This record gives sequence, structure tokens and C-alpha cells, in this order.
Amino acid sequence: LEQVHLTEDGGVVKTILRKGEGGEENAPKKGNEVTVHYVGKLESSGKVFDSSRERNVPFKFHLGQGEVIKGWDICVASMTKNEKCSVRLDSKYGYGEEGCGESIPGNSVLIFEIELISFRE
Amino acid sequence: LEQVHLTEDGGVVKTILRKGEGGEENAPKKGNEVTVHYVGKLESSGKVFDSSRERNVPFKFHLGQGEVIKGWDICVASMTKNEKCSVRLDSKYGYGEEGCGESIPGNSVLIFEIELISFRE
Amino acid sequence: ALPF
Repeated sequence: LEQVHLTEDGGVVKTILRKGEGGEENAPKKGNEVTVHYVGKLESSGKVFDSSRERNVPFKFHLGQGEVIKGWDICVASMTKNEKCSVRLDSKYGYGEEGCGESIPGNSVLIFEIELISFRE
Repeated sequence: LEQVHLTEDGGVVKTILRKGEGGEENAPKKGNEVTVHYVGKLESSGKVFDSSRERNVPFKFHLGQGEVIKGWDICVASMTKNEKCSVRLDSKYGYGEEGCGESIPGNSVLIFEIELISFRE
Repeated sequence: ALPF
């Protein structure tokens, strides 16, 4: 499968597992509310740290508005409706040098499987 | 203004600045999508680390589902529609011993001003 | 792990 480098630094690399729908109407625009399912794990250990699939509650955010880690804003902006991907985030696009809480060490690479379910204005 | 302790350890303490609307129809329930505006700062330094008012985008999450820090799930569950509060969170209800990212050190007390705008099932 |  093709690996799409969404930044020139190789810090956000998206592999498409399931192609979504084409057509301009099926790609989200900045500001749109996106609804996703996701599973995030540490690249090093493969340990899952957070998953919307756990609670079975699709997660919603406003695209490009800094509501989520940068790598998600970048990754989801590249997706189309029904697309499923695996994205590799360098720590720069995740939780950085400090990490976050108990489960994410400083300088961690993260891997997220992200499905774009739907979006609206 | 009266301070309401929402936990018994004094780790989540809400002060209502603007009373919301009365009646049960104006109080959110577990699972509901709530829409809020917020501004968060560190108590120690007073520095703001995040704000939905900055981009002028009301922030949405699913109540009581762990999409946000524990202190928010506790605080917002106590609010009614149109209520504005300030809430003081001990690190136990925020980002704990490790903190999160560049702006939030380990063991940081957080202060948020939170406005509950609306909610739905 | 939000917001931060």
C-alpha cells in the first residue's frame, strides 16, 4: 500500500486501508464537524492508550480548529467519507517532548487507526 | 459567591458566575453531547494554556464518557443550560503527576471558566 | 486527555 507523507518532515504518514468515497462533496472542509472512530497505540510497544471504539461512542471534533493533536487535524483533512487509515505520528504532531499522563511517554511515536464516518458543516 | 465542592477531597470546586436555567430539561445527562466554551489556565502561573474562545469555536464532547479530563466530566454534569462557572481542579482531576504536553507540568492545579451553552441526546 |  501507498504511504502518503502529509508533511515534508515525514512526521505524519498516512496509509490508506480502505479507500473512501470520491467527489468534492465527500471530503471535509476546514471548520466542519467530523465524526470518527479511532484506536491509538504507542508505536514502540503497540499498547492501546485511547480508543473511541472502546466505549463505542464515535468521537466528534471541529476540523482544523486545534481541538485535537495536530497530527489528527492534518490526517483527517486528507481523508474522504468512509476512508479508513493508519497514520504514524512523530511526537511533534502528538504529545511532544513531554508526552501526556500515565500512558504516553515523552517523545513517543503514535499510531492511530482512524475511520472518517461522516462530517457536516 | 458560594463555592460548591463537587468531590469530597476538595479537588473539584465550582463557583457559579452566571446562574443557568432551572428545570430538569435544562440539566445534561450521561452520554449527552454538551456544547461549551472554556478557558483553562494554570493556577500557579496564571498562564492560559487553551481556550475555545480564541478560535471562536464552541467545543463539543460526550458527557461522562472520558473524552475529556475527569474534572470536566464532574463539573459539567453539575451545570445547567446557560450556566457560567469557574472551577478549580486539583491535578488528580486534571493531568495528574505527569502533566500533559508543553503547557501543563506534573501536579498542576487547573482553573477553568466553563460556559454550558446547550446539550442534546 | 483533553484539553491541553
